[PDB]
Amino acid sequence: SGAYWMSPTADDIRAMNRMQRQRVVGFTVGRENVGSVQFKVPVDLSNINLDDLFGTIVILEPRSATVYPNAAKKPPMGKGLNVPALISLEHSWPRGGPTIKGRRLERHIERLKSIPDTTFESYDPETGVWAFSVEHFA
Repeated sequence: SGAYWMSPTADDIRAMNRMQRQRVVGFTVGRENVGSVQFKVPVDLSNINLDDLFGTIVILEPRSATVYPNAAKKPPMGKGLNVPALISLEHSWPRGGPTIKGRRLERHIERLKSIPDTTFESYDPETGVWAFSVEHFA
């Protein structure tokens, strides 16, 4: 477990004017002890309920980032939060855990690169964080 957060904060976004809230740049939803989703393009938050986002629209649990869990209420690609994003997930160690090193650790990284429907960004062997991009959440 861990606290969810967003950046810009919900209060920052509420203080934006009408043109600004339709194109929020750098929008990031994170959760302590899990990781983060950084949206890569400006997002229109004018019709999203910022008080019912965490755990409802964006769900972060260890090794699991989900955006729009209800298939009947998921906008098309390019609308809302269904847009390109950079996802960074803690706890992405080799199957044998944080102590795996050497040749197996090299192959682990190569297998992370091949995970379908992701574009590998990085793997940090010290922290166990795997980062990758997605084009959308469809």
